[PDB]
Amino acid sequence: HSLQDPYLNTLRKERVPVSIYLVNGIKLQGQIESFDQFVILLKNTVSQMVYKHAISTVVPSRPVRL
Amino acid sequence: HSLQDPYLNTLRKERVPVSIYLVNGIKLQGQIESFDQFVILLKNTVSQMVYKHAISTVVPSRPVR
Amino acid sequence: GHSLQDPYLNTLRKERVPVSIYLVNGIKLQGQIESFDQFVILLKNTVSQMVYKHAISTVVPSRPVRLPS
Amino acid sequence: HSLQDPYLNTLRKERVPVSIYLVNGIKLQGQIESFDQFVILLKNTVSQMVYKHAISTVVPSRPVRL
Amino acid sequence: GHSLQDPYLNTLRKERVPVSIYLVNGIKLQGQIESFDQFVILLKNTVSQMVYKHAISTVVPSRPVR
Amino acid sequence: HSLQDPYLNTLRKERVPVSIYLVNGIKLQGQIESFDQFVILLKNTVSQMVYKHAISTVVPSRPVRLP
Ligand SMILES: Nc1ccn([C@@H]2O[C@H](COP(=O)(O)OP(=O)(O)OP(=O)(O)O)[C@@H](O)[C@H]2O)c(=O)n1
Ligand SMILES: Nc1ccn([C@@H]2O[C@H](COP(=O)(O)OP(=O)(O)OP(=O)(O)O)[C@@H](O)[C@H]2O)c(=O)n1
Ligand SMILES: Nc1ccn([C@@H]2O[C@H](COP(=O)(O)OP(=O)(O)OP(=O)(O)O)[C@@H](O)[C@H]2O)c(=O)n1
Ligand SMILES: Nc1ccn([C@@H]2O[C@H](COP(=O)(O)OP(=O)(O)OP(=O)(O)O)[C@@H](O)[C@H]2O)c(=O)n1
Ligand SMILES: Nc1ccn([C@@H]2O[C@H](COP(=O)(O)OP(=O)(O)OP(=O)(O)O)[C@@H](O)[C@H]2O)c(=O)n1
Ligand SMILES: Nc1ccn([C@@H]2O[C@H](COP(=O)(O)OP(=O)(O)OP(=O)(O)O)[C@@H](O)[C@H]2O)c(=O)n1
Ligand SMILES: Nc1ccn([C@@H]2O[C@H](COP(=O)(O)OP(=O)(O)O)[C@@H](O)[C@H]2O)c(=O)n1
Ligand SMILES: Nc1ccn([C@@H]2O[C@H](COP(=O)(O)O)[C@@H](O)[C@H]2O)c(=O)n1
Ligand SMILES: Nc1ccn([C@@H]2O[C@H](COP(=O)(O)O)[C@@H](O)[C@H]2O)c(=O)n1
Ligand SMILES: Nc1ccn([C@@H]2O[C@H](COP(=O)(O)O)[C@@H](O)[C@H]2O)c(=O)n1
Ligand SMILES: Nc1ccn([C@@H]2O[C@H](COP(=O)(O)O)[C@@H](O)[C@H]2O)c(=O)n1
Ligand SMILES: [Cl-]
Ligand SMILES: [Cl-]
Ligand SMILES: [Mg+2]
Ligand SMILES: [Mg+2]
Ligand SMILES: [Mg+2]
Ligand SMILES: [Mg+2]
Ligand SMILES: [Mg+2]
Ligand SMILES: [Mg+2]
Ligand SMILES: [Mg+2]
Ligand SMILES: [Mg+2]
Ligand code: NA
Ligand code: NA
Ligand code: NA
Repeated sequence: HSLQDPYLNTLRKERVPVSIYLVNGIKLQGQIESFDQFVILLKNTVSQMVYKHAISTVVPSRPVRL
Repeated sequence: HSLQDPYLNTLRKERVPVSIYLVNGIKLQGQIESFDQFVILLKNTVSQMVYKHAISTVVPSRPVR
Repeated sequence: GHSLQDPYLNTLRKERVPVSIYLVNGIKLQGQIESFDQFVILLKNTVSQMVYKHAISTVVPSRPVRLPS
Repeated sequence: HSLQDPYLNTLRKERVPVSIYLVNGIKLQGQIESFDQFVILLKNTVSQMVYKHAISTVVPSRPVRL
Repeated sequence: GHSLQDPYLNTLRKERVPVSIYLVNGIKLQGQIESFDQFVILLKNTVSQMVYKHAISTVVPSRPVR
Repeated sequence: HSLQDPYLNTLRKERVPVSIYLVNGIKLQGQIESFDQFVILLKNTVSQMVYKHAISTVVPSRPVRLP
């Protein structure tokens, strides 16, 4: 988790808009509200729970630093 | 489970209708009756048992805390 | 595991409740649960078969059944 | 594996013709030559090692008893 | 693991048997197995490629092996 | 981890251009900036975090030294 956790935490704390892409090709958009080992809480209209096992890639709207 | 459990449990307790989206694009709907480490029981006619490994997202029909 | 899944499958097993088992690729199987363990479900009817749980999305009983408490 | 292991072992010992369906819908056919925790070695003109993670169902050509 | 997979892959590696590796999405990769660990297989050719076992359905040797 | 980690570390230190194929057939291109047990940070027009569980293959643009 030495990369994933600080990365997700940075996006969370700075409230960076992100896109989360799913394995079926669906694009979800919002901000990382929180996360644990297995899931990410993505906010916009409501805060939906996204299982990491379904995610292919997380792409921030702007570059960020760790 | 610091987040998954309390979130699912809040949805369960408040009886909030949800959409559960499967990794193949299928959409399920109902209320969460119960859950464990590996499954979610989704009610609305007969209950159905949904394997977490097949779920992409759980989306509440209204915001919760 | 787990605390909900096993008694639910065992209830379908013991009561011979006919079920639909949907696979991750959209295939629907139908029969009765004859047996199961941690990783597989043995499904019987027209033909008997072993189903890996990793390929299953949902199990839907033909009628309501008692849920685990 | 209380059920999986004796079931695969019986198909093996009794040379039962089986059909193996993969998660992508491909059907493989033959007989179980051997297996371990993660893979099945399938035979019949073409020997191949199949990863259990890609298998949806194993369907024998006649019922087995355990 | 394990008791079948490892000697099977190791035999293919030592004997430099050309193999076909089918991915879960139906793509076929070809080459010779250069190396492997618990999670990946390195498939040697022009450039080698690192293949994640979780993406593999079957390994199919070009010739019967033992 | 004996093969995977030094292989990615080589790609990373040497900044080798790579293609990353996802299990759904999508091809990503760039360079490996960093990685851990579960994710790879892929640098292109902007960095993106890719879960290893969604990756099928990693193919360098030129031959590299193997572990
Ligand atoms: N996490 C998600 C969200 C949506 N979708 C796909 O996108 C479609 C539509 O999603 P959405 O934009 O949320 O509109 P819906 O009102 O859910 O459309 P419908 O319920 O009629 O399917 C769904 O059927 C589903 O196939 C998906 O696969 N995964
Ligand atoms: N401590 C952990 C555990 C897992 N994960 C992420 O969550 C995914 C695993 O989620 P899970 O739902 O538990 O896995 P499965 O869907 O069962 O995948 P598999 O069958 O390959 O085990 C991993 O790929 C990893 O990306 C993580 O970030 N940190
Ligand atoms: N958990 C589920 C539910 C259904 N489906 C897919 O959605 C299709 C139709 O949904 P549904 O009406 O719930 O099932 P069926 O009774 O088979 O549909 P129909 O009677 O319209 O053929 C099914 O064929 C199945 O491929 C799925 O993949 N996973
Ligand atoms: N566990 C299963 C069972 C079936 N199917 C798909 O369902 C299709 C047709 O089902 P069925 O007729 O039962 O199997 P077939 O192989 O088509 O039998 P046959 O061609 O001899 O009629 C198969 O091609 C297979 O891809 C699947 O993907 N997973
Ligand atoms: N384990 C397997 C076996 C086959 N297939 C798919 O089935 C297709 C056709 O099967 P096959 O006749 O074996 O095609 P080839 O791979 O081209 O076989 P060959 O060139 O040796 O004739 C393959 O291309 C592949 O997409 C697959 O997805 N996974
Ligand atoms: N490990 C791989 C390699 C290929 N593909 C699929 O196969 C398609 C094309 O095959 P190929 O021609 O070999 O890939 P290209 O992207 O066109 O690269 P190149 O032609 O230079 O090999 C890709 O779009 C990709 O969807 C895949 O999913 N997994
Ligand atoms: N004790 C267990 C272990 C796994 N399982 C189920 O089996 C799935 C994992 O099976 P598997 O080991 O075949 O997974 P893959 O990594 O092969 O996809 C989990 O997602 C659970 O649904 C279970 O129900 N109880
Ligand atoms: N601690 C856990 C264990 C499993 N799970 C769910 O159950 C599934 C178990 O699959 P594995 O056996 O491969 O771990 C995961 O894919 C995940 O959806 C979870 O969400 N939290
Ligand atoms: N202890 C175990 C773990 C996995 N398995 C099998 O191996 C596959 C699981 O692969 P995962 O390694 O990715 O855990 C499944 O087909 C499962 O039935 C097993 O048969 N015994
Ligand atoms: N010890 C291990 C662990 C995993 N594996 C293979 O790797 C798969 C899981 O890899 P992932 O961690 O990438 O999901 C298993 O299903 C199995 O095919 C193995 O062959 N030996
Ligand atoms: N030791 C480890 C642990 C995880 N992994 C990667 O992280 C992913 C974790 O998902 P799973 O737990 O579902 O296997 C694996 O699919 C694999 O690609 C790895 O490559 N080596
Ligand atoms: Cl019910
Ligand atoms: Cl191909
Ligand atoms: Mg599950
Ligand atoms: Mg699993
Ligand atoms: Mg897991
Ligand atoms: Mg696994
Ligand atoms: Mg796996
Ligand atoms: Mg694994
Ligand atoms: Mg690593
Ligand atoms: Mg995986
Ligand atoms: Na598992
Ligand atoms: Na009942
Ligand atoms: Na798929």
